Amino acid sequence: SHSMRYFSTSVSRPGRGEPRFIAVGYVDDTQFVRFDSDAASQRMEPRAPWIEQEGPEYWDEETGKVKAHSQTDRENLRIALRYYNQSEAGSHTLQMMFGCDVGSDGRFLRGYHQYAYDGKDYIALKEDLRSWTAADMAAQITKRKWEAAHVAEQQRAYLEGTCVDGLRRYLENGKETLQRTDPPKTHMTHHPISDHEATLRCWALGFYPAEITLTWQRDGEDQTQDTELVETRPAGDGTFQKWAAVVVPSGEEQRYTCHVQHEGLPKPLTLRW
Amino acid sequence: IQRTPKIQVYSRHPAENGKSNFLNCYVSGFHPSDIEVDLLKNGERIEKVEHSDLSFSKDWSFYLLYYTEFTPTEKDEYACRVNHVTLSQPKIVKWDRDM
Amino acid sequence: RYPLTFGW
Amino acid sequence: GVSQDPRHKITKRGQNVTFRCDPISEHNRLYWYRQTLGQGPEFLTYFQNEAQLEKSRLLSDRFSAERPKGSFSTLEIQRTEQGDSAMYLCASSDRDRVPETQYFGPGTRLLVLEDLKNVFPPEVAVFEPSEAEISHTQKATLVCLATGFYPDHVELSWWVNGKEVHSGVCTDPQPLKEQPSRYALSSRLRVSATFWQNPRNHFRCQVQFYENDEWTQDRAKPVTQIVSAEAWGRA
Amino acid sequence: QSVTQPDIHITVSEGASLELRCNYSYGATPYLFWYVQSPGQGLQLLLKYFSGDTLVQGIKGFEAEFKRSQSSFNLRKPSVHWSDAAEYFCAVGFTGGGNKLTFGTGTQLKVELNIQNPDPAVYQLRDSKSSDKSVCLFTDFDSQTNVSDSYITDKCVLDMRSMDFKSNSAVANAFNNSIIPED
Repeated sequence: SHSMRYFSTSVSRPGRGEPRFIAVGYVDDTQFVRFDSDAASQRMEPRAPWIEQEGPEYWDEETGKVKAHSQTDRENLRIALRYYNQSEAGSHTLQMMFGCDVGSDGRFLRGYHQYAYDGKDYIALKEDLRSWTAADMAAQITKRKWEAAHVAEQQRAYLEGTCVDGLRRYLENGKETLQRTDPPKTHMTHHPISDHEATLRCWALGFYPAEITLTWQRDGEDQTQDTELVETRPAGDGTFQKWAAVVVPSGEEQRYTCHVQHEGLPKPLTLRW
Repeated sequence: IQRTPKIQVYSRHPAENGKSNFLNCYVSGFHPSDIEVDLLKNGERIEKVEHSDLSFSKDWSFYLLYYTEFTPTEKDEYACRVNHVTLSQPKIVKWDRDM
Repeated sequence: RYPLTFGW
Repeated sequence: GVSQDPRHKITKRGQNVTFRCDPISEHNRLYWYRQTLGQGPEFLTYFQNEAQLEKSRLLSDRFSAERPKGSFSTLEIQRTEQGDSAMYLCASSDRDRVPETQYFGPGTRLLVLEDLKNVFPPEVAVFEPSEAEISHTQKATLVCLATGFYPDHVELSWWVNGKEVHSGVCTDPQPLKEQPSRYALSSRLRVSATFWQNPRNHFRCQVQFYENDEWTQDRAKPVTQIVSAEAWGRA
Repeated sequence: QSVTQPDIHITVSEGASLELRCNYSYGATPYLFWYVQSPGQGLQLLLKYFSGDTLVQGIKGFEAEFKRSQSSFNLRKPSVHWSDAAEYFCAVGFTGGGNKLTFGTGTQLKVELNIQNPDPAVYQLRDSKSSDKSVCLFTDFDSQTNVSDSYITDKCVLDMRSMDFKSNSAVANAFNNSIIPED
């Protein structure tokens, strides 16, 4: 299963020019396009090697649509101020995300569409892709406008159509990179903090995709007390990192085991010191 | 609402003295978007610094990655400095070599 | 491909 | 509902031309199209109320389009060549209607020539019906002629008693060449015999033909003009 | 892309059923349009569908049906009028590749009249006081009549809406080049 996402962000700046607009395009775990409103190019810029195969006609259409998005979301902010009766000299953030998920067959699986204003949900498309969910009364005014127009089936036509149709093209063009999984590299360290207490930190590096499960077990029993786990973090080269640490008494390190589960590993590895 | 940024400092590859590597400062789960991140070498800012494009997670919390090219040594100190509205004062997170 | 977008 | 200006423009090769479009109120999008003679329109560029979003990469930088105040759009083409002679269309939409209907204007038809050595205004005359038709059909058929005009940029109409009438009016859909080289066009108006046998009624044939241009010939300047011929009732 | 109009030219008699087809590229759920264009002025919107409802009624009695299984959006009219002679374009909007319209190849339509009571004749109209030419009018002739020295014009139809009477016309021993019946 693979997915594609599109994220947009509009940040208002009173007196500092037009609001900053940043839009990015994401495959399941790989960014491939970008657009910055303050950049000199003012064009949809590629951020992946395989996406450069697209012809100039592709970039002309993509640039025109995203630039239309910035103007639409700039006009959107002024409407949001009067809808909520806010100060015209204040700064706010407008967010948006929607994409499509495909299956092993390349079949349509799920569709999403959500807007957000100042970190809270504003309007969202339901799972049926033909009805809306207004979070507050202000969004119901927009919902009424988006119900007078048949916006539901246009996004549904895109989500089941152009989104999926273009996603298979993106995967096929760069199957050498996106469709393959890099297995994690696993090792363990040792860090004593006193004469009878030590910290065992299980390391997993260079995996793709980023979804991975690390479980520290003691004598076959999972442990959460005295365990520190950090969120998955990107390496910048297309891989991700994650470690889990546990403080153990000295002389009992051989009892503890580390288990790492990942898609790239056919069998979940077991690591013991 | 406002969200406290999460700061992690790490290296792309395992640290080996004398060999080039990349230092990453991952700021995630923060709100609002406007934030200031600098990479420091022995308390001095690094000029050649690049960052990823702005994005956000499911909970609408933004996340960014700042990276630069460097060569670690035994005694040189590298740290990430982040200034955010939710932080009353700028916060510095030191890089642990084998964090 | 980038989708269409509508105002409020 | 979209209004354009001008409808017809004639210019020499290698000069500057400029067209203006006035779309419908409260519509925030504007599309530009180029339609060649007897062919589908070609996309040129389109705006959303502030700036140029997409341009047909085929059309070069010398094609300048702008919508400064978000109300009217301007199209400027420099270094004109005979390959640019086509009808240029202006369309506007709402961006908030999901079908996204684009409404087009009357358009602007452009003619690019190597030199202004062919301009000629027409001559207009009206011919009264014969009694043989009236005695046999009880109807009167009038004929108007447009002789010696160039190019075929005309807009002919009939007027009865100062009011335009369309019933019983026929006109050639396209002009013809007298030397297949001025053009020729014909039109007809048919009314009942009682309307013609009354001397009070008035008939007029209007032929609208399409200031800063230079005229170097020793004759009247063939500017946009109305050449009219009139006829009255007869007993 | 690749909008196709198979019918590139159709000439029918007045009062007959009319269908003009329009196909898209098998995979899009796009905006659909049909525009008419007289030789003089620009385009007039007839119908549009994206909507939801398969079969759509438009202006001038024109209606269109959308068949996703066939990817066709065909213009229809139960009885065509004599004034419908114009070029008909179907426009599509591929929502994924921008909201610009992709026009079709264009269909040129002509309608000739189903004349009921023919009565061809040639008359010489009175010359004007500002002209030196004599004019001849070939009118009330059958639709299938073909009109062939260093001028003879093509035929056009006039409709007197008051009397519901329609007849043809021609503008010019004048019509010797053309074939005319003995009557």
